Order: sequence, then structure tokens, then C-alpha cells
Amino acid sequence: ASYMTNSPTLIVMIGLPARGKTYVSKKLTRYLNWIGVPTKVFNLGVYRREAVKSYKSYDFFRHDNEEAMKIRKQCALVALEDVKAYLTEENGQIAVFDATNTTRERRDMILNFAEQNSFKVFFVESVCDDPDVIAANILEVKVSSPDYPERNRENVMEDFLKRIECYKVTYRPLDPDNYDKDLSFIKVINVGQRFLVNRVQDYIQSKIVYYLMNIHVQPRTIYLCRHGESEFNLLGKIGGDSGLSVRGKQFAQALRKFLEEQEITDLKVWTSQLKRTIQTAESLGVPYEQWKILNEIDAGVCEEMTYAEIEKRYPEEFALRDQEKYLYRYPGGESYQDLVQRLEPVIMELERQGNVLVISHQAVMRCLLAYFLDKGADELPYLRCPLHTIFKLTPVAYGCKVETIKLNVEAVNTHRDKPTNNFPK
Amino acid sequence: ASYMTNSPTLIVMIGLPARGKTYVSKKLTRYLNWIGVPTKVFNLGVYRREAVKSYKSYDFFRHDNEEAMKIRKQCALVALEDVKAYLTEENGQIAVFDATNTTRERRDMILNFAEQNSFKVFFVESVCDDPDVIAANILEVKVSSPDYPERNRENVMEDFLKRIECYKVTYRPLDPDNYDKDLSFIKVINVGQRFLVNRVQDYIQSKIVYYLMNIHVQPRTIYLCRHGESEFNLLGKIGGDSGLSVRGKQFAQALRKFLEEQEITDLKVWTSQLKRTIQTAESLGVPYEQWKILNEIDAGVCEEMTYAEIEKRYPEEFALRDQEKYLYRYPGGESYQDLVQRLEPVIMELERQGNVLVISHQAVMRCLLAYFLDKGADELPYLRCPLHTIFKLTPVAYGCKVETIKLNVEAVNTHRDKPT
Ligand SMILES: Nc1ncnc2c1ncn2[C@@H]1O[C@H](COP(=O)(O)OP(=O)(O)OP(=O)(O)O)[C@@H](O)[C@H]1O
Ligand SMILES: Nc1ncnc2c1ncn2[C@@H]1O[C@H](COP(=O)(O)OP(=O)(O)OP(=O)(O)O)[C@@H](O)[C@H]1O
Ligand SMILES: O=P(O)(O)OC[C@H]1O[C@](O)(CO)[C@@H](O)[C@@H]1O
Ligand SMILES: O=P(O)(O)OC[C@H]1O[C@](O)(CO)[C@@H](O)[C@@H]1O
Repeated sequence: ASYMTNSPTLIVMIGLPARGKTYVSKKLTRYLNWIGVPTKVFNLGVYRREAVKSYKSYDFFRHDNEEAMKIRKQCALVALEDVKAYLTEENGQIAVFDATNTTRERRDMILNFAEQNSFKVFFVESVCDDPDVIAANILEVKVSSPDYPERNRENVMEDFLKRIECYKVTYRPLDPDNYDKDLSFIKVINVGQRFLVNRVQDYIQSKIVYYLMNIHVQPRTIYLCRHGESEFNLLGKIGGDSGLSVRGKQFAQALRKFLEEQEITDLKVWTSQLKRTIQTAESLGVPYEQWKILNEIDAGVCEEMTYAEIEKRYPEEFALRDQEKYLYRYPGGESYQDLVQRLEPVIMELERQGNVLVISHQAVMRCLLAYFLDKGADELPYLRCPLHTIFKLTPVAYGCKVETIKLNVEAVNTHRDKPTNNFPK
Repeated sequence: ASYMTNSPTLIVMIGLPARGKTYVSKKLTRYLNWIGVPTKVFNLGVYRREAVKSYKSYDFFRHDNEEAMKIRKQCALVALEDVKAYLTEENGQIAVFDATNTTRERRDMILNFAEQNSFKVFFVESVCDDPDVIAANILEVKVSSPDYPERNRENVMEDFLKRIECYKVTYRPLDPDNYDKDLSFIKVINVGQRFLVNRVQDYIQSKIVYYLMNIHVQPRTIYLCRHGESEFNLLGKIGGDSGLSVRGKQFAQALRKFLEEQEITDLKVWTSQLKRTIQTAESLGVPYEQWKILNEIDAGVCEEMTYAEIEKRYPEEFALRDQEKYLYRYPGGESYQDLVQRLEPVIMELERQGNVLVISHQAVMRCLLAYFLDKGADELPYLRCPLHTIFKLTPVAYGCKVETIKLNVEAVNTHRDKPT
């Protein structure tokens, strides 16, 4: 009177080692938080390493190893108690349980935990049988996984290959035709070549599946920059549709040279529909695609004004925006929250693809950086993205490599800091 | 070909007769237009009926009926030419091709058309093998399909069953393991019990899959009404959080009696978080759920004012809102477009479920009616939803049955027409 319509959700990863589970867990968790759903990942690798206080050879992972199996089960129970605390005491809505969970006994233990606590359960099983995908994932584990010592990885590969065989002995995949016909799940096959989806129960499960249709697990690189310096940038005017300054044109030429030197396979170039990004791309000698949704934030009645003019003409609005820069909405225009919402299709295409250069704008690029660098709404409107600097991004399971490349053309500074040190607040 | 990320897309239905193809095509097309992607459905049943100028017995659908096969192929080619015009001359972005397309030869013809025109292709194959799902779909065809004469349907079932057998003879399903491993598609199995998705190539294909995870094909009924009359309604005041007038409470009591008479299985009742909808649901004697996203449109600095007061205090804003009521945003508040965007999770849950009563508000309910009755943004802010009237909606493939039930409790009129 009522029942289970308002329950939180436990997303349970399944798979053999080196299947992309931790990458998927982390990026899915970031996406769910991005759309406003409080979500936390629980990485059982961390739990078990902290419990045994040493790195473990493949024999630790034998299903026969009674002593190891008992330690590993206890770690799962501790993590589940942390899941419960998060979802019932800490205002979490979704918990993501990143572990192998390859046996039916372990999955039934999780399901019984969820039923006792009225948590919905959705399984994400990563199945890789393509030799190239497998060999790639395994090599990535060998090089970067923290489940082995930081240095001296010469014997990691041989051990890890044997650890996988231990899991293969007892692995029961989800069986949609019989044993698991009533469970809600998705099998992600070969990191997203195809999918088997069973019994999607509700809106949030549809969003989870939606996100996983856009994820890309193999290493990829994306490039972000602004249009070259514009005339309005030189004037300190926001918004508008002005063209490149002569220095912005020099930047566009330098950008062409930089892209040639980078030797990028199958480069795609995306711009907005505003002249300054188009003009930047036109100098590159390669096809490009304009996106309306990459247009700069709309400043409404403040379009084409300087900050000094805005503070003078609209002192109350100007102070409000400084107090609440993410949520503030220009009269007749947009807030950063509005901008975030309309950027979602570009963000999904950038989750999917590598070798894309996005030529956009200060506020737009802040949103894209906040998404791929996992920054919150508080910091998002203040992220620094100078004119004539390229951001080169390589996402990894626990974050994103960022390289900045300042090209050799000067530009004005358009970054206004939040006012500091004022009294009262 | 697919050389651009935002090139046009041809969605191609596949399946035997009575698989929900035509319902899925139409509801997906409506959803795509709702989120701003111009989409048009092409119903090959209509093309072929118009060309052959008569109803056809199962004999027409034999794969070995050479003369019929040639006509059917020519209809597919005509429809593809209309697809081309829609996507290249009329600024369409997605075309939905509703046909059986059960043979590899027909699918290859479509694929070659798409490649010649640089259209992306995504197939939606409806596979039904559950006897209950099939039997239901077939009876629905028997009752309502326009592929048979309107009256005297006594021989329809026998003919239609033989027509299905004609198609079973040559049906080749999509084969993800070999023949069709490089095609982009979703198999919808038993109208959404489960799905097989292959090679999603872009954002919009992921949105198509997303929508299909929420669709419900079997007939269902949902109920929409407003909160009972509020004190602010009696005062002509917009917005706010006032409670029910005594007539709104009387309506809530009448609503309980109405719901009992409807003999509804597993009724769900959804309200907003505002007092007037909660108090309406509380008279019903059943569990109900509050949704913040069902709260009435936010009028910002005009909250709790009458239209006359708004016109006096903010004449320019009042006139702008009349010129552009869908997009206009109240200072400090919302536009109908904002309202549409935040309603998406409840719209998806209403696509999925039946036996739901939503008790909401004038602007909210306009958005929900615009979605399920396929109304455009121009008309959405002016749809009429009187206090104390229940809208009973039964979606069908070509629209929605609508019954309005005025309960016997008077209420003020809160509907303001656009000035002439
Ligand atoms: N706690 C962590 N901190 C940083 N990176 C991590 C962490 N856990 C996993 N990763 C990264 O996840 C990837 C896979 O290593 P993990 O140690 O998760 O191996 P695995 O579980 O066998 O593989 P997978 O999770 O891909 O199925 C590596 O890139 C690794 O650096
Ligand atoms: N042109 C139309 N106008 C109104 N309703 C239609 C039209 N075409 C199909 N429908 C509806 O679609 C549903 C299925 O009928 P249809 O004629 O499409 O049979 P079918 O193609 O064998 O079945 P399905 O499309 O479900 O595979 C029925 O409710 C029918 O009324
Ligand atoms: O939110 P902020 O810090 O005002 O930055 C966005 C502004 O920056 C610019 O891209 C450059 O000044 C303007 O066009 C835009 O209004
Ligand atoms: O968009 P309209 O026609 O002003 O209707 C919305 C108004 O209707 C009401 O629901 C009832 O007057 C108000 O609370 C709301 O502001």
C-alpha cells in the first residue's frame, strides 16, 4: 500500500577477467550521475586487494581453493553491505557492483540480498569471444591493471592467462532461454558489437541499455578546441556570430599543420553553425560537419554585450549569475543546464567514436570537458579552455588522459573568474 | 553509404503479418517527431491497396503468384521513391518503411536503394513465437485491419491464416551470425519480452532502441484528468499550491465511484507533488505515487496572479506569450517546451503501462494529450482539458480512441483562448 515502484537499482556486472567490466562500470556510473541519478561504483578488485594485503597468483582464483573462496565470498558480502548503506543511508539511487560474478551461486546470493532489501536488480554481462577483442583487453590488463605490481610485469601475462582459465572452469553465462529467463539483463557482446536484452522493466533500465549502445571500450582519442580568436573576442563581447580575427585565421592555419603532424586516421571534424567555428574548419582541407547543438550558449538580451556593459545595465542579473553560474538563465537565453541538455547527442557520439576534433566555444567546451573529465556542475562553468589550445583526451577506466597543446598564435583571454574575497558570503 | 554522422535514416520493418509492425512503426514515428526529428511512415499496405484497387485474398500473397509479385515489387519501388523525395526534397530526416520485407531479395533491394542515396539503414524485425501474443495480434487484425472489408468479416480469419502461411514459406529472419552480421538491426521478440541488437551505428539508432525498450503493443487503457477544482481556480489565479475547493473534493469522491465502476485491474494512480492532485488521489482509497515532474508549469514571477493582473503588470510579456505560447518562457519560470522535456520519463512509463490514472494539471495534461493523440507544438498549449472531466485513452496503430467522461460536479472554466 504501495510497493516497489520507488526502489533503487543494483546494477551487477558479470564476466570473465579482461572483458571491459571495470571500464563499462565507471563510464556508465559517470553517465548516470550526469543525468542526475546519484550512482556509485563498487569495485571488488579493490575490496579483495585491501583484504588480502598482497598481490595474488592464479592459484588464489581456483574454484577449489576453499580458503581463497571463503575470503572472496566475504569480500562480496562486505561490498553488498556498503551497497546497502549507500542506497538507504547516503541517498544513493543506483549502485554498480563491478566483479566477475560468473557462477549461479554468487548471482543467487546477490539476488537474495536485493530481494531482502527491495532493490531492483539489472545484470550487465560482458561476453567477449572475438580473439582480437580478447587479446587487446588482456594486453591492457597486463600493462595497466592494479591487480598486479606496479613494476616488473614480465610474468604478469603468463599468470593472468592461467587466472582466466580458473574462471572458465565454473563460468555459467546468463541463460535467457531457461535458468535466467525471468531476470532483467543485457549481454554486451564483444564490447558492443551486439547485445541481447532480456526483460527491461522500467525507464531507468531502458536508459542503462541506451547508454551501453553508445559506449566504446577500446582506447580512443578525441580532440577539443575553440574556434580561432574572433572579432567579438577582441572586443570582449559575448555571443553573436562574428568572424575570425586575423589571429584566429592564423590559428586555423596552425591547426591544419598540427593535425597533419598528428597523423590521425579517419579524422572527423565537427563544428557549430556559427561562422567562427566554420571558418576555423574551412582552413583544414578536410570535410567537416556542422551541428546546431554545438552553437555557443545563448545569452538572450545580453547577446553581443561585454561583461562590463552587462554589469552596468543589469547589475542584479549580473550578480545572480555570479552566485549561481550553472543554473542561472539569461533572460531570453540559456543556462549551462540548458546547454548540457542539448549537448547529449554530441556527448553520446563522442562516447562512441575516436579520432574526432570538435571545434566549438567556451561554454560548450566546458560542458564536454566536464563530461569526459568527470567534473561536477559546480566546477563546470569555470573550467579553463583558452583560445588556440588543443585538448587531447584519451579516456581510461579510472578517468581520462589530458594533454594540452598551445599552438603558436596569441589570443585574448575570455575567462572570467568567479569574484573572490567579498563580504558577506 | 553513411558518410556523415547526421545523414538521413531509413528504418525498415520486417516480419510476418500480425506482428505489431504497423503499431510499432506509427508509435516510433510519433516519438521521433516528438523529440524533434522529422519522421514519416510509409505503409506499404496503403500503397498496395491503392494500386490494386480492391481487397485481396490470400492467393495474392503466394510467393509463386508471378503477377502479384510484380505488382508488390512495383509498390515497394514507388514507396522508395517517395522515401527519397521525403528525405532529399522535403527535409525529412527519418523514413519508416512499414512492410513485411521477409525475403533477402527484398531487403537487398532496399539496401541498394539506401546505398545509392547515402541513407543509413536500420531494420526493426518483429519476431513473435509466443502463441498468446500471436493469437492476440491475429484477432486484432481480424477485428480492425483495413486490409479487409469494413463489414461482414466472417471469412477474414480463415483467409488471413492462409495468408500468413504464404509468407512463412519464404520468410528468412535476420541472421546475425552469418548472412546479416554486418547489418544494423534490432529483433523485437514477442513485442518486447526480449531483444537482439546488432551493430548500432550512431546516436539515433540508440534512441530507436531506447524507445522500443519502453513500447507496449497489446491494447491498453490510460486515464487522464486534472486535480479537482482548486481554490485558486475559483479565484482565477494561476500556479501556486492551493488545496481543493469543496467542489474539487466532491469531484474526487465522484472519481472514486467512477473508477470502481470501471472495474480496473491493477490500477495505478500517479499525481504531482502539489496539494491539489494529492488531495484528489487521497479520496480514491488506493495507493498512489507522487511525481515531481508532473508538477504544473512554473509561471515564475507570474505565479499566483490572474491573467488580468499579468496583463496589467507585464503587458509586453503577456502579449509575447500570446504570440508564441509554446516557446514563451515565463521570467523565472518555464515554457511548454521545458515542460515537455521534463515529462519524458512519465511519457515513457505511460507508453509501457496500462491501467494508469494520471491526476495532474492543465498545462501538464495538454502535453500528455499532445503526445498520445499526436498533436503538434502549435496546438499543444491550446488543447482543451476541462476540470472534472476524465479522458479515457486506448492507443491504436493509427491514433488513439478517446472517450471523455464529464463527472457530475461543476467547475470553473480555466481555458483561455488565443485572442483573435
Ligand atoms: N582501481 C583502479 N584504478 C585505476 N584503474 C583501474 C582500477 N581498477 C581497474 N582499472 C583499470 O581497468 C582496466 C582493467 O583492469 P581490471 O584490473 O579492472 O582487470 P580485469 O577485471 O581483469 O578486466 P575488466 O575489468 O576489463 O574485465 C585497466 O585499464 C585498469 O587500469
Ligand atoms: N491504414 C490504416 N489505418 C488505420 N489503421 C491501420 C492502418 N493500417 C494498419 N492499421 C492498424 O494496424 C493494426 C494491424 O493491422 P494491419 O492491417 O497492419 O495488419 P498486419 O500488417 O497483418 O499486422 P501488423 O502490422 O501488426 O504486423 C490494426 O489495428 C489496423 O487497424
Ligand atoms: O559563461 P561565460 O564564462 O560567460 O562564458 C561563455 C561566453 O564565452 C564566450 O564563448 C566568449 O566570450 C561567449 O560567446 C559566451 O557567452
Ligand atoms: O498555459 P495556460 O493556458 O496559461 O495554462 C496553465 C495554467 O493553467 C492552470 O493549471 C490553471 O489556471 C495554472 O495553474 C497554469 O499556470
